[PDB]
Amino acid sequence: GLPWYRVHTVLINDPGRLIAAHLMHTALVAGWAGSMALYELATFDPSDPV
Amino acid sequence: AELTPEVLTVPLNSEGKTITLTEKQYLEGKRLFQYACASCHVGGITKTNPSLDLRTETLALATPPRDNIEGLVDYMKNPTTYDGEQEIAEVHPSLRSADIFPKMRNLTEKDLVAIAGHILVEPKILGDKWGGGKVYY
Amino acid sequence: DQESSGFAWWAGNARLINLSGKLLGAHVAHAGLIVFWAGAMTLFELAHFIPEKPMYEQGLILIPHIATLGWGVGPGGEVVDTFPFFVVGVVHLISSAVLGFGGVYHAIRGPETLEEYSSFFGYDWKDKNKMTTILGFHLIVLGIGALLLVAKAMFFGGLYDTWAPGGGDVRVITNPTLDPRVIFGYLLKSPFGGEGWIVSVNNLEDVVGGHIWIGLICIAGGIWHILTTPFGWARRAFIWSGEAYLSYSLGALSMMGFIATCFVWFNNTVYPSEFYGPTGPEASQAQAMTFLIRDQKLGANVGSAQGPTGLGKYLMRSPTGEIIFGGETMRFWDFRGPWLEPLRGPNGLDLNKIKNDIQPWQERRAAEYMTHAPLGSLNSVGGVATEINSVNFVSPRSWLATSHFVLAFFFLVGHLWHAGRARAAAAGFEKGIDRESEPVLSMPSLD
Amino acid sequence: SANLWERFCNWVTSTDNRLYVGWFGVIMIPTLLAATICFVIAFIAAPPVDIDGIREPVSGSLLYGNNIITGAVVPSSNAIGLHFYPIWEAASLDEWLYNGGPYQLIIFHFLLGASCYMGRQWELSYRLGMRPWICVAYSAPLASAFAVFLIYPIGQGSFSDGMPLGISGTFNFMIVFQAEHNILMHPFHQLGVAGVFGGALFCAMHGSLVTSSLIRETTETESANYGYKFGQEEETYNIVAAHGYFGRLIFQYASFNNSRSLHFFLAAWPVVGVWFTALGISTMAFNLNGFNFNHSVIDAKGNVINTWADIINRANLGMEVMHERNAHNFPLDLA
Amino acid sequence: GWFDILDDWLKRDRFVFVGWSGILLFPCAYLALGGWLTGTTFVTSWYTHGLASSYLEGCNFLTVAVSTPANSMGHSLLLLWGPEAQGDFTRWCQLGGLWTFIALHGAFGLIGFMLRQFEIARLVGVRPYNAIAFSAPIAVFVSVFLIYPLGQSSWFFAPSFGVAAIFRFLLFFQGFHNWTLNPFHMMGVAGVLGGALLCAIHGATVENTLFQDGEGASTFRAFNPTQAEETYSMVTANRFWSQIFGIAFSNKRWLHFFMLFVPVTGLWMSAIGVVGLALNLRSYDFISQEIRAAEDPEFETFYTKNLLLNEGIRAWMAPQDQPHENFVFPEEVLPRGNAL
Amino acid sequence: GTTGERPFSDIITSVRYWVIHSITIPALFIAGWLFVSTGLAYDVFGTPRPDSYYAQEQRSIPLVTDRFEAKQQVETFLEQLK
Ligand code: CLA
Ligand code: CLA
Ligand code: CLA
Ligand code: CLA
Ligand code: CLA
Ligand code: CLA
Ligand code: CLA
Ligand SMILES: [Cl-]
Ligand SMILES: [Fe+2]
Repeated sequence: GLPWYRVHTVLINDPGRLIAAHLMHTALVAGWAGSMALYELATFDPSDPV
Repeated sequence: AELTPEVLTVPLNSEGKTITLTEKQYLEGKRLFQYACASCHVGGITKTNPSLDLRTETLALATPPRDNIEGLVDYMKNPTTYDGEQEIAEVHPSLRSADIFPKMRNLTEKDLVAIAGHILVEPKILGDKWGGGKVYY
Repeated sequence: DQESSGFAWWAGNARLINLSGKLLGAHVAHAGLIVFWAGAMTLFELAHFIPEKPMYEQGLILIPHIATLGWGVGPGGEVVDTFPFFVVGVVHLISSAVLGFGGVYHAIRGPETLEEYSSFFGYDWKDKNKMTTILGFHLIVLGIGALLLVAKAMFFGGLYDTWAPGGGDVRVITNPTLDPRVIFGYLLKSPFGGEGWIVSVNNLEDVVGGHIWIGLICIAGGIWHILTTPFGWARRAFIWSGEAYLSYSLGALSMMGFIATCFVWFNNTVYPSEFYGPTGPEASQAQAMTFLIRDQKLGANVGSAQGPTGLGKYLMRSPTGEIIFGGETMRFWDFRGPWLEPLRGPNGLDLNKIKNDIQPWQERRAAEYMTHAPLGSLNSVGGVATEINSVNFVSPRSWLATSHFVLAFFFLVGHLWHAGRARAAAAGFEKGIDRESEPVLSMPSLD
Repeated sequence: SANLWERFCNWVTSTDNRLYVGWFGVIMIPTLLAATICFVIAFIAAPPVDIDGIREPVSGSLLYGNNIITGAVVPSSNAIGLHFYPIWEAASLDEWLYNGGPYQLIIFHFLLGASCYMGRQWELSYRLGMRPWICVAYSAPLASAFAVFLIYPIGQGSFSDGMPLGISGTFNFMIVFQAEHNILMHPFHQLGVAGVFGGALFCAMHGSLVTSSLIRETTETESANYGYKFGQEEETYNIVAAHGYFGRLIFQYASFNNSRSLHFFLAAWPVVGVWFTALGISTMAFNLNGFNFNHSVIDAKGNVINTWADIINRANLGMEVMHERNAHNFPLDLA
Repeated sequence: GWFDILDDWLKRDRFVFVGWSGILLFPCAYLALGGWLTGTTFVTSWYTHGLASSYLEGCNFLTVAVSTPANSMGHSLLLLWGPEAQGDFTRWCQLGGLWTFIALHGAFGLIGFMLRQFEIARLVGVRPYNAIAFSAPIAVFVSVFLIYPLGQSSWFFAPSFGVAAIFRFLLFFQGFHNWTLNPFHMMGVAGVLGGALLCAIHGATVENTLFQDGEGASTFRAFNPTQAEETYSMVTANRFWSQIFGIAFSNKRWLHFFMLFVPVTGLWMSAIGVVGLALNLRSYDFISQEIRAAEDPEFETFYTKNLLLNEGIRAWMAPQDQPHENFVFPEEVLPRGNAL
Repeated sequence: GTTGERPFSDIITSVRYWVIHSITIPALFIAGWLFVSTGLAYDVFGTPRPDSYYAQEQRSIPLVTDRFEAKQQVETFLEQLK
């Protein structure tokens, strides 16, 4: 059937699932941002800005 | 930026007197220097004894002084050690040993003067390069 | 007669595979070019040759070949008379015209084939007898030649022996080693460090001697082939065709090309450092010599001097205990040479001779060879790749060795190529797989 | 039994073996198994090797502080030079591993086998009724290994100067080479990179041209590869459409239309180029190095006017002046 | 409409196809090649690198080059009519204006050329895999001749157009970036070296697995320019390699795509590696190695050895390779082994 | 297999061509020769003549050290008889 590098072509004309995927992407990018922050706040030292 | 006769004015003898070479002698010397010296004295050094170079100053503190046409010429006929306390014509090319160093057979007093002049003119042009080794290449 | 409906243009000479006559013109015209070169080159060399100056410093490779045979030279390789050089050069140059004549003739006038215009000369590739016989003729011609050398050395003058007792000089060999145990011993010698195989010959007796054996053995086989046919195996083993024979001779030259490369690079005897330059190991040895000599004069005790690594600045030991020169030069402890031998003892370099038996001629020999190592650039600038322009020089040993490795190599390819073609030509598929009967399609699947 | 040996010879030469163990194979298969097994063991557990013969062991194995990129099998000692150093030439293995014994056992067996590998690449071609010469293409990469593992050492007088068996060890071989021979300024090397660059270029050329001019037989959502069946009669691409395109890219007569002339060029170019590169290393093994244009252009007074050729010399001096720190005792590097 | 007539004319099948692309390609492509050939013989690099760089001065085909601008210029585009040259031509030449000329022009010339491929492909109606492939050479030029110097102090550290002038770029990258030890460069060579293998191996495999379609030995004429049967036994080739190497192709469509992939992927990786060298984010050292080498003076790998070679390269080259820094390294500070 | 252009082969063979190019080709040649031999090229490209790299005594290089005042700085370099 579809080669591994083409599995996402399954959306080329399915506006619904195209929005559904992309929504997931944004979720991950938003998710990463939030949690990458927490990682820095858990390790950043404000004791000296100089 | 040229080889003016001003640059070709090198000390003839110990008593300050000088001689002025010509672009013909220079080139000729340079050619002869390659023919019988370059082999071991390429670029003013000494491959078979790096401690003694052809720097004018080095030749000045030699014994006797070899930093003038007369000096170098004498050397090319009867070579000595840096203190002059020993003749080395047997393991160094020279006129009195042309049988041992064929390259020195052709060489006539005219040729000897050119080679000597070359040795005094090069450092004038190249400067530090002439004396030093790979460091200055 | 022959055109595109034979072979392609760029494969033209293969259209002569079955035209004995014309194929003779080629070989006779070709053999002219070699004579032409040898001659025309010798005169070119001599035309530039400067007597009072080393041969290796003048880009000569033929005049030193003549010098070795004891011609125009004397004490220490001193050039006495340039006439033998001029002679050998002009003679060849002439014979090139003679050969060249025949070549051109046989290739554009004479019979295009030989078989009919004389059945003696005409031949058949598959004629196992004609082949073994012509081969037999040549095996004799080459055999006489091998003796032509033995004659020049023993009767007509001698050869240049660098090992000469009184110091390098033309010497008449009148005692050729004929002892087979010794002669053929060389062939059983290792080709690695130390035991050097053929390249390890170090005296003219063996050289002259060995050549006597070859001269005979060769003509012997020359007669044998005239009077015989290949046996059974000899026939069921080889391929009998015009190409196959070529190939066999191609791989043969290749192999000889490699052996020649190492001979001119390593051997001191049949390639005198007096005419050619100092050998690779010889020059590196000379540096050690030079500086051990220098510093020793400055009051340094060479025997106990300790270098940076704690190995021995000037002198150290080889893996088998012998005293050798120190430094990177430890790799060349297998070097032997006239100038250096008088310092060697029964255990290698003797600390006593080194301490007070060093002679001036050795000091300047070492200096000479040190400042004339076989290092140079394509554009002929002697020294290390970082050197400055001034000394225009590249050791003849370097030129010879490289040229002949390239040739030797390409010939081994030539071999493979013509041998691969011959095997396919024979069996008959050197032009493609039979569309119909495709061999592979009849074999079970390995999958 | 039709005759044991007769059978033996029929099996060996058999074209029905999964892997064609040939006659050359009979020498190949054992030599290559020795080389690989010794290598793998060396590279992982071998102890330090005094490569420069100056009692200054260089460890190049994993278990002794190395990683894949740095680790290597170190060349035999310089004290050994070109001498043959088989295990039975050492008082013990301990001595053999210290003098870089493994190196020789590997290079000799490999070079031997890799040659028979070529000999085999002929044999099978013979037994299958196909034209030879494939083995002649493989003669280029082999002739390099030879040049780098045997020719250069013979020329230089020692096996310690052969290319090491490792990543970083190879970079060492290169950097030093350049310093002592100025290879970048040598015709043979340039032809080599021409062949290699060109190769990759043409490899991309053909590759693209062909794949781009494939006859359609596949769906819009089906691998374009399936449009080919192993054992086809006709071609799988429009070599006339390919030439049509490429002929317009440059100009008609500067384009191939003959698949046979195309593929010959495709093979000839790299092989010929690499042949020269191998002859480069094999030529510079006798100190006939690259062009030396140091202090060529000088002005009217005699001053030295530098060129890029000079800037290269400085970089070279740095390598020269710094390689093999403690190995030199004298002025000129003649070894 | 004139447009369609302009089109009509351009897309006309001539000897040397012009096309819309040509309006960009030919002007640049010619100026780039022209500028090089000009500088190569006439312009100097004295005021820029203190180097003779043209035939007119005595340089030969190897030592000639169009050297980069001074380090003072910075990343200046160096326009003929810009603040530097100020409309003057001779000055422009002496300030290495010809570099950004060749660079920027040739850059667009490579855009045009790929566009051409794209345009000609479309017309001839073939797939654009010749265009995809050509992305690799673009990436290289862009990253090395533009992106790289854009990360450094100036154009001065970009590779100068010339034979020898490129060899120092190599040596520099070794000495300063230890480029050979970079994972991306390695992939690079793996692609080019391995790509030059596929080229050779496939070519030979075909020429020696051919069917006989003629009665001559020179089988070149024996080829059908008009398709039909496979000109070589794909079935025999498979069996050959399947027995000599253990692995073998069996899908010309894949075998040919692979040949596109390998060298194009290779060149792309080598590019990334350089894009990082712009920020000097190199793959210079292995920390675990250095720490042990510090504490333990007897630990020596072929890696440590190399780093010393770099030190020498940097110390002995930097003076005349970076004039604007007015370097002065006393003989005593110059790192050197024994005797040499 | 063809386009409008007149087959090179024919042209490179037409006596007319040579009657034209025997004049044209050498013309361009002698021109370029003169371009160099008259010293014009040196001025068109600011390329130093063998006697114009350094001043007699100076051994320093005329390195352009600042972008904006470069042209001016270059002119001054020609001043010291460089
Ligand atoms: C490769 C060497 C060679 C060979 C094999 C031949 C062979 C042949 N040539 Mg020939 N030829 C050669 C070189 C050679 N030629 C050269 C160099 C020339 C130019 C001078 C000619 C000029 C030539 C002509 C003009 C003619 C031939 C002809 C012929 C054919 C008739 C045979 C014949 O001439 O008998 C000749 C008689 C002999 C057997 C006596 C030769 C003895 C000589 C004088 C001594 C040679 C000494 C030798 C160099 C040293 C070997 C001795 C050593 C073993 C100790 C024959 C096929 C003829 C032909 O075309 O007919 C079909 C013919 O007309 N040749
Ligand atoms: C703008 C973002 C973007 C988007 C939306 C797409 C979308 C698409 N691309 Mg694509 N592509 C992009 C950028 C993008 N590409 C870039 C920058 C490149 C050059 C590197 C490519 C190169 C490319 C190729 C060569 C191909 C596609 C194909 C496709 C289509 C099929 C996708 C597929 O099934 O993958 C399958 C995906 C996986 C199963 C493998 C992913 C493995 C990756 C490489 C590992 C890395 C994962 C990691 C999380 C990525 C981090 C994201 C990073 C950017 C921050 C799809 C429409 C294919 C198509 O045309 O089919 C006919 C196709 O062949 N693309
Ligand atoms: C509710 C809306 C919202 C808000 C207020 C923010 C706010 C913020 N986000 Mg954020 N974010 C959101 C949604 C939002 N996000 C979503 C939905 C996602 C998932 C996709 C993310 C993913 C995300 C990440 C991954 C990160 C942030 C970060 C940040 C902070 C840094 C802001 C920054 O510099 O932006 C930069 C803004 C740009 C990238 C400029 C966009 C302009 C583009 C280039 C033009 C687009 C072309 C345009 C169409 C042309 C037409 C224009 C026309 C007028 C000409 C900031 C607090 C960063 C942070 O520090 O971590 C917490 C960070 O790393 N966000
Ligand atoms: C070693 C060099 C060499 C030699 C000796 C030959 C020899 C020969 N080739 Mg040949 N060939 C060579 C190189 C050589 N080739 C190369 C490099 C190529 C590739 C370009 C070819 C391609 C080639 C083809 C395609 C063909 C031959 C053919 C032939 C044969 C017929 C000669 C001929 O056609 O006369 C033609 C006569 C002339 C046009 C006159 C040529 C002028 C003469 C021969 C030279 C005179 C030499 C000198 C100046 C005068 C000396 C006189 C003095 C002694 C007094 C002949 C045996 C043909 C063949 O197969 O045989 C039937 C043939 O078809 N060759
Ligand atoms: C092969 C044996 C050989 C050897 C070892 C030498 C050696 C030497 N020759 Mg020499 N020579 C030879 C054959 C040989 N020659 C031949 C056959 C001729 C006739 C043309 C000459 C003509 C000749 C002359 C006229 C002179 C010399 C000189 C010299 C000396 C100086 C070397 C020189 O400067 O090289 C420099 C040469 C090169 C750097 C050129 C390299 C060429 C290579 C082989 C090209 C390889 C490219 C390849 C074939 C392309 C094919 C690929 C393609 C098919 C795809 C040197 C001792 C000179 C001398 O004696 O002065 C002291 C001198 O003036 N030779
Ligand atoms: C160079 C000229 C020459 C040529 C071309 C030939 C050619 C031939 N001779 Mg021969 N022969 C020659 C000179 C020559 N001979 C001389 C001078 C003599 C006198 C000693 C003989 C004596 C002779 C005899 C007595 C016989 C032949 C036979 C044959 C034929 C088969 C040989 C064979 O099968 O070898 C292949 C041999 C092998 C299967 C053994 C290979 C093992 C080799 C020898 C050792 C490994 C080689 C190694 C790589 C080299 C390293 C050097 C080594 C010393 C360490 C063949 C046509 C035979 C024949 O058919 O007669 C008509 C035969 O019986 N010859
Ligand atoms: C069409 C192909 C082409 C292209 C793309 C370029 C591109 C370029 N050339 Mg160029 N060049 C070409 C052909 C081309 N050239 C030809 C045929 C010649 C020989 C005559 C030259 C000769 C040449 C020289 C001598 C130089 C360049 C340079 C340059 C570069 C900078 C020039 C620039 O700033 O442009 C500016 C871009 C424009 C003028 C485009 C404007 C288009 C708009 C739509 C028109 C609007 C006009 C209107 C009046 C504006 C109203 C606004 C109002 C507020 C005033 C640039 C990369 C310079 C360079 O290399 O520096 C390093 C340089 O010195 N070129
Ligand atoms: Cl090192
Ligand atoms: Fe193909």
